[PDB]
Amino acid sequence: MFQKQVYRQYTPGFPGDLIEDGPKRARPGRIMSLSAVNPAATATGPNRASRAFGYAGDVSALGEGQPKTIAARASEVVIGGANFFGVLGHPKHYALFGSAGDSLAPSYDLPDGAEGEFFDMATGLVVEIFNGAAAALDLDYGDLVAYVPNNLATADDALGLPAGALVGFKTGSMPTGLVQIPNARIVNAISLPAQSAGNLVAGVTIVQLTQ
Amino acid sequence: MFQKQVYRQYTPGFPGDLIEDGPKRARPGRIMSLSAVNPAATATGPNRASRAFGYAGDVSALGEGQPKTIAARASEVVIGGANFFGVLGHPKHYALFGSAGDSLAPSYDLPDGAEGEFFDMATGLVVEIFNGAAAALDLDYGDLVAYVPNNLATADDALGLPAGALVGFKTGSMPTGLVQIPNARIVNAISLPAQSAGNLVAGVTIVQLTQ
Amino acid sequence: QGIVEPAGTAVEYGDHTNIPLTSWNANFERRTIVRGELGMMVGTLEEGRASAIRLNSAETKRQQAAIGLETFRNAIGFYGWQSGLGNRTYGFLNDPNLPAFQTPPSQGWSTADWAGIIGDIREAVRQLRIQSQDQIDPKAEKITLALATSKVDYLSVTTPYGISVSDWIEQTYPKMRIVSAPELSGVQMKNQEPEDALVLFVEDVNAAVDGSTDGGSVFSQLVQSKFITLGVEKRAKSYVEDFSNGTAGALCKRPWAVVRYLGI
Amino acid sequence: QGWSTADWAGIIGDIREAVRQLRIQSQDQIDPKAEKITLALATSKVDYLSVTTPYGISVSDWIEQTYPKMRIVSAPELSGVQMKNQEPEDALVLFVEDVNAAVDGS
Amino acid sequence: RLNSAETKRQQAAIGLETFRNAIGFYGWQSGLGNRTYGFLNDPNLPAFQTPPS
Amino acid sequence: TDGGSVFSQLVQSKFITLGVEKRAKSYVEDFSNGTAGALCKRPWAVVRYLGI
Amino acid sequence: NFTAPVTTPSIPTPIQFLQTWLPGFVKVMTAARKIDEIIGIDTVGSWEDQEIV
Repeated sequence: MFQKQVYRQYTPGFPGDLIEDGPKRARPGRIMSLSAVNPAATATGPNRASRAFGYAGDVSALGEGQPKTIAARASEVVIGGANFFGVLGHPKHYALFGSAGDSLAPSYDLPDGAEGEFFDMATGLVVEIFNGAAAALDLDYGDLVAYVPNNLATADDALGLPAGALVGFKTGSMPTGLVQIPNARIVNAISLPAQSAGNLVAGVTIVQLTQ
Repeated sequence: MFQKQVYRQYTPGFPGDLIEDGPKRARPGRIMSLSAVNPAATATGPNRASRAFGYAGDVSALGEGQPKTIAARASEVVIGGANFFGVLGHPKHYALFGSAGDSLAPSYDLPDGAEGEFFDMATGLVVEIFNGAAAALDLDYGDLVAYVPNNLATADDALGLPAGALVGFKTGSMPTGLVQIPNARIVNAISLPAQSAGNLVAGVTIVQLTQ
Repeated sequence: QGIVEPAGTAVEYGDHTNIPLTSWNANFERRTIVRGELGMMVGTLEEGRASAIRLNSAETKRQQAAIGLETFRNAIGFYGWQSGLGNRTYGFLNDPNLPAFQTPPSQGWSTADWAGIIGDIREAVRQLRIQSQDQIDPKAEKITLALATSKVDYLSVTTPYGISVSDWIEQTYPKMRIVSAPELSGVQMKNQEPEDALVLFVEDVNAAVDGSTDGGSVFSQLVQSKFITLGVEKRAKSYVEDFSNGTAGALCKRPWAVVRYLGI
Repeated sequence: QGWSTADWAGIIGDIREAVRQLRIQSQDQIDPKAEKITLALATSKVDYLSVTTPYGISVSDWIEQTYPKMRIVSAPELSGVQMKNQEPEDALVLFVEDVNAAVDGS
Repeated sequence: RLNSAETKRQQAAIGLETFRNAIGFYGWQSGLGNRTYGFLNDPNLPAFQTPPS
Repeated sequence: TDGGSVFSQLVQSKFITLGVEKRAKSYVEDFSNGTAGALCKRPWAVVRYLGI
Repeated sequence: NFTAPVTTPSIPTPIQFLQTWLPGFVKVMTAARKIDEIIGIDTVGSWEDQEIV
């Protein structure tokens, strides 16, 4: 939308980009549509970057006759998930793919059946963080993070939250229905304002230590 | 000079040094004077190397007027913090600065406002260990480590343990007032004698795996 | 850096009288050096996709590494680094050996006429001439005016007869140099509004005038390096590069040649 | 508040403030004296540039000599812009024509 | 890295110059009876006055 | 990367001349030397008795 | 079990190194002498003389 203000310095980084170099683990995968989930999904959302994903199944069979050919090792994932399969990242790898209203529009969404890179271990990862309980929250250096499941009950989801959004919380208190990513730390302090249903603040970009 | 005894072998390493090569993580920081803490420090000590340090705040503002320039991303640390930040190490980085009496005197502490490197992950790190139970203790290969906070009550600190010393303990016999470091192991054998207040045996430096 | 400070006094001459002698006495000062770091990483497929839109990914990231380090160095030049914590770095606006800020005769250049603005500069030069006892002549001394970007446009204030502030400055002080900087706009945040600053100082003092072994250099910027390549690490599908720089801040060596105003 | 019922110095201050904003919005990256700035102004207020001091200095002479590269244009669409409580408000727009490639790496 | 002899010699020269300048501005022992006098201390001078402003 | 020797005597100079002053009926000469004592670099190889 | 060192742990590099000394020296300036620019200078007599008439 063009630069309407001149600042003294540039932004540290963008969500989905690695910000520090160190030990790292990532695997490829393919995306399943939410409609294919058998017990139906109570929480829905797009396949947006910088959001958690869950394991779905194995698609390495590649055949239908009596002798099958296993020529590759592949896995497929779902946006919400209950079996953690990393966080989507590295936006420079993919393409715009266009948008519904018009192409050439900014978006982090990815179509179903596309291939992405999901990070399990990362020294520094810029992500988009959310807030729970609809109250002002200060994270500071060492809080934990969790992500919304597909099957989150509507009672525990009063604030409309995406399918796989990342939510930070203090050690003592955690929202009732969430899945905690083991051994993850906030690393970068951040403050978030109060929230309301339908008017959730998107939060601010933040560094992450996935493992 | 100063060598009055001859032993059969060399020491494996010195505290604050890397003893093995592998995955590792470190961050820089600036040390805050312990007197700056508001609720006061019940446990005190110097900024000795191979001691745990805690996050204190952000000092990246770098300005005094209405607009400020965020030139760098820097973190500010204190000798003892509830949020774990790292362990000071790599003594070759710093300068001696002598001592109050005369220069060229052995010193092993850093002054306030100085930089340092703190470790969050290390395959092998030599650190000094302490006994927190005032009794004989044998650690063995697989154990856990913890560090003293400043807000440790004197009732739980009958032994005069320093501000940020590291304490080893068994799986189910952790002291009452310490803070555990997740996924930390001793990965080496060591034995400590009986202990008493005022006659605190400093223990023996031992290898330790941070993460 | 050091100081010389000679001493000695003379008496009347005599054939068989005692001979007076001279001596000296020195002192020293210290500062600290700070280092910065910044790097980059590029993958194989990222470059291929970037070339589709006619953009060089590796070169763009390399340029930002140099720019990011320059911003770190530039900020230290104006404000000290961790001066509150105890680090002895300091900067242009934070040096301890400075004459300290003052309130100008005119309350502010805003809502001030031609006479008010011209009076402020005259007083600053008078203090500079009083402080150094006729050692420097402002007519032919090559003095520098710092000023601020929010106040640099007030030099075009004109009288009803067409005479402007800049006309008087050029004729009275032909060798004066005028600059500006955004970092001098918001300085101390007096009540609820930023306060613009004005710094007047001499660029250099002649060796014959003083006798110092070094140059004049009233203000000096201590830079160890501006851009150093640490190394390149090559991996299977990517490579990483590192860069660094060093600086020590600003040092004021002759505090008697500086005049500064706090409020506009 | 308004160029109407304003003297020569008052009108000059408004033009000075507009030039100051350009040097402030961009952090001292462009100097207005060598940028070929264009002044939009309004039809109902373009005639106020002829205000003169008793000595004989006009507003237009000050602009034409201090900023030789400035261009003055008039347009009727800028007379009634926002249609205030009961009167129209005349607008004034100041902008730079071109930006050099040395200023920014575009 | 400092030469003491050169510094002392320069200081001696500067002190002699200062003495000469002081004698030039103010006379030497004019009250005692010595006839040296100076720019601002000559006994036969029209004496100071006060300006209108 | 040293000569060992356990003990060492640190002597800056044995004999140097300062200057000569000549007078009407005599002259004077001055001399000087410097030393720093003894240093024991390997105290693990010394056995000493106070009596006997 | 880890053996005992024979020397006290310490930071190796003393601060007397790692220092850069600027080549110059700053000298005190004091006031100026300007009698010659006011009244000029003239050589009349010689050293070891007495009076001028």
